[PDB]
Amino acid sequence: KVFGRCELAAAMKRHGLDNYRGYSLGNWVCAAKFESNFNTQATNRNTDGSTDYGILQINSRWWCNDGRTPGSRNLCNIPCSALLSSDITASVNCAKKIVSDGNGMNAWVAWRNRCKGTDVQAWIRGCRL
Ligand SMILES: [Au+]
Ligand SMILES: [Cl-]
Ligand SMILES: [Cl-]
Ligand SMILES: [Cl-]
Ligand code: NA
Repeated sequence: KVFGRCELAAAMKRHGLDNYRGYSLGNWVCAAKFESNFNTQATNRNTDGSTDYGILQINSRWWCNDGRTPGSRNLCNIPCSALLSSDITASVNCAKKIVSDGNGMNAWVAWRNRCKGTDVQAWIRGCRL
């Protein structure tokens, strides 16, 4: 599913992401924009053999199991495929654990390079929330 900008913002809020670990909703919509262009089915292989999955490109190196990333962990205790669902509950639940890991949203490199410090509120502009 390719979410609309305000549609994803609404779903992220409902699942409690707005202001989770102090990050406003626009930060999360911006991270999703640059990580997956709002597509829940996005997958991208990393050079180390791991793979990033879903609207927030969660890496199999640490967070989910895909059966093909040797020596990795599955900290969100889920198959990576669950992160490609039309329903973003699993991605949100795992993102909450990632962002609590110590480095905040810097775990998402597109967030650091393309969202951090910008006017992230623009991402939820005009949305009925
Ligand atoms: Au949802
Ligand atoms: Cl594996
Ligand atoms: Cl949803
Ligand atoms: Cl932080
Ligand atoms: Na893994």
